[PDB]
Amino acid sequence: QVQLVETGGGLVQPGGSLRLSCTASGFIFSANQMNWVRQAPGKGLEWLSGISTRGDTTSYADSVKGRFTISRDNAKNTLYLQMNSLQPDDTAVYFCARVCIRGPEPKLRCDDWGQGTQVTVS
Amino acid sequence: QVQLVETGGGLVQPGGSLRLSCTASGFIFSANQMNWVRQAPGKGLEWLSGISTRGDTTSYADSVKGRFTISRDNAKNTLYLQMNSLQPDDTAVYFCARVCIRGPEPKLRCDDWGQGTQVTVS
Amino acid sequence: VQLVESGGGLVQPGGSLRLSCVDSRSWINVYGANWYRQAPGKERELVAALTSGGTTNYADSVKGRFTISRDNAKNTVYLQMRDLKPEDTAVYYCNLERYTGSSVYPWGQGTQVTV
Amino acid sequence: VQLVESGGGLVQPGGSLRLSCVDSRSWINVYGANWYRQAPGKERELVAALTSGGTTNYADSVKGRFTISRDNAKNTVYLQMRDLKPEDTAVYYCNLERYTGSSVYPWGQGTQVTVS
Amino acid sequence: GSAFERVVRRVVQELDHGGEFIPVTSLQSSTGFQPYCLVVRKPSSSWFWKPRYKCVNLSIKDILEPDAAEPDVQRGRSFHFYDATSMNVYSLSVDPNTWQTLLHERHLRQPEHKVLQQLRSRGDNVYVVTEVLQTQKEVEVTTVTIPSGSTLAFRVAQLVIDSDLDVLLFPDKKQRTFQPPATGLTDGVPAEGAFTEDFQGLRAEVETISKELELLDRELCQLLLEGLEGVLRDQLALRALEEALEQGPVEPLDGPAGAVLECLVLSSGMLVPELAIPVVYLLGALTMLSETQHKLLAEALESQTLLGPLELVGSLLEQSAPWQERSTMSLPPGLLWGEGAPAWVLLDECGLELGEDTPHVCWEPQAQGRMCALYASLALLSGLSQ
Amino acid sequence: MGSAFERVVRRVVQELDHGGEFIPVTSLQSSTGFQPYCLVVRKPSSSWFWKPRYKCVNLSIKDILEPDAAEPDVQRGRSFHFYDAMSSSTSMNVYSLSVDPNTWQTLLHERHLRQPEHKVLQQLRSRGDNVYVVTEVLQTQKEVEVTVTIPSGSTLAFRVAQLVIDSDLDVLLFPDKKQRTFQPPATGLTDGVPAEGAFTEDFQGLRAEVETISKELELLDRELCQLLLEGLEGVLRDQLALRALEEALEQGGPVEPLDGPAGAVLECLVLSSGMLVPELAIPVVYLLGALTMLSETQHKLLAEALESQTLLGPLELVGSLLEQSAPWQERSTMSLPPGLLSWGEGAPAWVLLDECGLELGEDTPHVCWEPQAQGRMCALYASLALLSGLS
Repeated sequence: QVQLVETGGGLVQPGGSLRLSCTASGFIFSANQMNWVRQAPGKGLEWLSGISTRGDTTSYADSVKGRFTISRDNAKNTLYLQMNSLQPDDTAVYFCARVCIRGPEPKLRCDDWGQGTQVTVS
Repeated sequence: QVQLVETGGGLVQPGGSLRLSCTASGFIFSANQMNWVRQAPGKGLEWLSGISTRGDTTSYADSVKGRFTISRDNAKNTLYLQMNSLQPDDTAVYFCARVCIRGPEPKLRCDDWGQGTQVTVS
Repeated sequence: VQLVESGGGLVQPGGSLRLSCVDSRSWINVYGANWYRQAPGKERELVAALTSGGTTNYADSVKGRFTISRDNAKNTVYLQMRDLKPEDTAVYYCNLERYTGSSVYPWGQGTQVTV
Repeated sequence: VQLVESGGGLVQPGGSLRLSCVDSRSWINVYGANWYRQAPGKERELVAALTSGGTTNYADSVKGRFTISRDNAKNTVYLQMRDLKPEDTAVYYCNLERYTGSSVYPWGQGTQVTVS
Repeated sequence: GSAFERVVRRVVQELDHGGEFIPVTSLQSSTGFQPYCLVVRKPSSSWFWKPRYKCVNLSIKDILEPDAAEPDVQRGRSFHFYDATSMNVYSLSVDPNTWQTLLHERHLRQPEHKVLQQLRSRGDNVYVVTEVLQTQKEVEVTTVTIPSGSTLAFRVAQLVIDSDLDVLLFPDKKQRTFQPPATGLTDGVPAEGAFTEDFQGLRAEVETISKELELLDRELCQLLLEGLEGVLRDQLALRALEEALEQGPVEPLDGPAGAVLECLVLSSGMLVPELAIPVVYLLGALTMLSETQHKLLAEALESQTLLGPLELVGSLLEQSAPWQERSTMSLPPGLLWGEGAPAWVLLDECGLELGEDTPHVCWEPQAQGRMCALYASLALLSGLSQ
Repeated sequence: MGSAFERVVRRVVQELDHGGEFIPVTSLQSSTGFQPYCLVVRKPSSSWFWKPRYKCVNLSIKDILEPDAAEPDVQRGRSFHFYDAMSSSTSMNVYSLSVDPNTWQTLLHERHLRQPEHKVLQQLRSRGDNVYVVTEVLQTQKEVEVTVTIPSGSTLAFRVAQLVIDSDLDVLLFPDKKQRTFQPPATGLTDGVPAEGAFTEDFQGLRAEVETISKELELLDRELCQLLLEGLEGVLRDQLALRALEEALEQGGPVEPLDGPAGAVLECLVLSSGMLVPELAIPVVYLLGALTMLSETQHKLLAEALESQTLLGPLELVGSLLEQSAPWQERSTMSLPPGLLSWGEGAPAWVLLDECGLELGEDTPHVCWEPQAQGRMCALYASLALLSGLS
């Protein structure tokens, strides 16, 4: 089965940093577009970042551009998200997602999701 | 996923002998009652033999009792059937199945089945 | 399957070996892995521990010579052995420990190193 | 993604070694396995072959000296090697061959075998 | 309400990296889940939810012949959880090596324990708790106190019972605890432990599409069938019609394919998704069938003899469910007729082996797709024929 | 022992494919074009009970690769003599042609996807296809068994590897079911294209399965419906009575004579002898299974909406969200239609969702779907629907 496992969430002071990891099993990791998505308290899903199969190209949302960095190690089948200058608006459950179609019209949809890691900034 | 692969079939001389193998993967082999079942033209499925998980008890249909010997090698996840004194009415496709229930009614249901191998007594 | 320990063998003092802990499933890549050793006549001894995240800790008797690492695609946790001495002669086993500290598998046959 | 080969090393003449060919999938049990070897700058040669039912074939240079076996529960095919002599240094690879004769995986990195 | 349940999910997400732990349903159920507890899983009743595990207030030591105290549990890491005055969670687990020594030093007691027959009769799968996540004493923000040692989550290993008892740490999905003897005869009642709803599920997917037929004015139902009769007797026209509905305005096909598409477009010739979707499904079902089946479908449609096969296919599919299993089906007496009969050929074309001098027809799992597609096609044509 | 064409295909595969990796050909015409390196597509499914078949687009993988060059070498396999059933017309020989897995390493290194990607590729992306390349074919040497003539070189069965394209081309020998050929950009921005599971009916199965049991519940005359509802009013406010009622309705005689409202329910399922009417017990056992999934607060609310005739709004509200969030192992953001709101933190429908595991806010109609809430939500709808069915 496809399994995405996030780790690295926790409590940090405002202006602090966190690094999230997402290890992938059940599929050819180097052949799949990967994403990070967060679920803030009381808020809908906010897609944050995406990365090509090889990592040569990435994309970020404005809310995290410059602050967060998405990377993958295809030799280790891992997805990372370095998060800098976290504020309480970055408090959320952070998910890694495989193959996301953020159709501007319909909604965000991804093929597989992790269990999530909670990030709390206070 | 459960895989049951049968080999050892072919065209045999009447009164001849054949040995069928059945390799099992995708489940704990040593923890499952195993069976051999055949499908003959114009006939319904016929259970021929059964063997307990460890192999300390075996059962045979009258139609094959004394002629056929069922055995299992749990260390190699393989089920076998020795066939001797083969007769023209033994021509059929032979299946190895996992956990077969025959108690309720003249009927037959088994949890998992192999693909089958052809046996012909020319 | 369970953990499969291989790579052990017989050498003379100062040599080097590399043992393999292989998991058919992926628990080895989601949990921690440890290498133990039951030395002839002596009790089973933990040699190296590797957390799910990759944090390493060793016992005093093996520092500077042994390195524990992980290859995900091979589902393998290795035991790089250097400067091997007959004090290192033993049969080497590995085990998996969950984040809660529970062990995942019972012991395999282990692999013997004899120096 | 492929097969994993281990077991190679450095031994003195007359030693013993048994390589491992491990498959992440069940193809190693339903199909046949073969061991090859390549010395640098020379042609790849077959040394030993094992079908799914257990039939072994070997190369004359190693006949009676090598044994190809399988452990179904370990999903591993072994090459026990004997009467170790030079000219056996080479890069040894294993592969899987379907009943139809097709190959299952691309080559792995191999395992290092050195004799002197 | 919802308080203890929110704490459980938080703990698991933080501590259950592998997804091996089972959350406790309610604070009521949280007690009694201890290492070596026996829990049962009775047969399910829905495609869409699974039954609860139930600690049966019996321990594995109680069914092992030397009646003695259980081996020690492994006291695991303590975890100090977050709020901003705290909750501490500790792990108690059974070492995997415990079972190896236990099941040799002790053996399943003969005669069996009373409870096992009860669980066997109900078709239960039986498991043993191998790890718990438990608390010390504290209150819930919610206000309500959780007693010390309350299990939040646990891991299980399956028991399998035969001439002996074994504990399976990683059984497969279909594994049964109570194994049949070598005979295969499980004495006493159905006590099935299985259930499919394959056919009833097939009836549902079909019905989604079928109700969309009556929305057609009866002439459109009429023109549609005649176009289908035409394409059913033309393989390449059928494929062209299939590929026309896999795409601007529409491809202007003539012939029976055009007759079918004419039923499904607007003045502008643009997409009419409400109409195409059901048709694409039917064309998908027909495409699964062979050329011989197509021409017979046209004949049955033109002859209005769709029911006789329709009823038989449904009978067999319902008998063979689950269709990945092999079984002996029975032809209902009175076609509810040997070689050359339309139904015979229709079922023969699916991969099944029919006999004129036998009522026996074995199910071929390879025929699962074609039979289901065949069942759907008959029904949908009948609906437009009313 | 072949007999007819597919029956011959069935046996050839049964004989030669030990691992079950081969795809049989269904018709002799369809076998056209299915050679090594033909590109085949499998279009999106419209049924969970059958998937459209692989079909050649009559294009080879070299046609989309830069440096135009002849196909690499093929490797010949073993030949097998079947001698057939229903150089000999009765005899057949089938052989294997396969692409060496190592050929892709050099080939995808010697050559590269035409970055002005092939016109046809742009078609398949819009059509939502997964694209595969044929890696092995089993073919005949000479024409055979001709009242039925099979031309030489006809493919009986084949294996494929899945293409994946992210500004490049890779060949996956063993992909997972979900693998997509056309990977989305780093931005996740796409257009109307078959995607998101080759279709799903997660919601469709539930409504009908409920309705069947609801239809099985039609066996009750409205009088027996009432007393059963009288019995149902009670156990929902008694957690332990509900458990005892469920246990009285398991496998193995005369029903357990339960005291209290659980008794009334049992009396609705027995004759004067106390023996169950299975066709009456069956649908009820299903509902108890749904109810057992729910929480006490859910049970308490279900009673009050029942007595208040307020089971209808919640049923609609739950239904839409299950409709919206399918597939339910995926995460998504749902939208509350205010035209079904009947709302407030203490609103009965609000509380039913919190007990499922969803967190609700007053300042937005959006609700994130939590896959772990699948079972209780489905059982909630099943309970609401069935309880509505009794009217």
